[PDB]
Amino acid sequence: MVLSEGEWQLVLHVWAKVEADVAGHGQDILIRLFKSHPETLEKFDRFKHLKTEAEMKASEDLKKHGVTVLTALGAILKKKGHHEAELKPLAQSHATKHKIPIKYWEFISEAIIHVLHSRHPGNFGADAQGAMNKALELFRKDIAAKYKELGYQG
Ligand code: HEM
Repeated sequence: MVLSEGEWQLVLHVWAKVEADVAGHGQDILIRLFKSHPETLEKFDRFKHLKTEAEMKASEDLKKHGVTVLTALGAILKKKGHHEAELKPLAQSHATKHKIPIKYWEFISEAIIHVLHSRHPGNFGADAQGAMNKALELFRKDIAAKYKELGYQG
């Protein structure tokens, strides 16, 4: 797939607001993911023990990881489709070190959109949301193709 420049512009406009508070958004997103789909929490040996939202909010380690997650994602979105090199080490660790099924990538995609919609309704209308969804689909399908090449696909 190919996004048009207009769709990229809606994606990076919203993303510019996210970057005003990278730590805050990464924590909201990860927490939303773990509440909505608790099974994903089990893949993180580091966070496995957190039992409540309050424990998650309080974890400095979790907020650090969220900053790490959104920074890697930001650098990919800013490539506007040209993200081959950024993608490979990411797919390799998640496929063969962390053992992450493809399905969980959709789950975090869902969380991202929920959070942007709650925090940026003015900059996250129907059109901007369709653009963000297209960008994350594009991303997921490229991750899925790399999984396959790496011998995982699952
Ligand atoms: C937008 C999607 C995501 C991005 C950009 C992302 C990025 C990263 C980065 C940059 C790291 C650290 C270096 C590495 O191991 O490659 C990491 C580690 C990790 N990721 Fe992801 N991640 C994403 C989605 C996921 C998903 C869907 C899961 C699990 C449901 C996941 C599980 C993990 C685990 C288990 C670690 C290691 C945590 C630790 O340090 O103990 N990631 N992620």
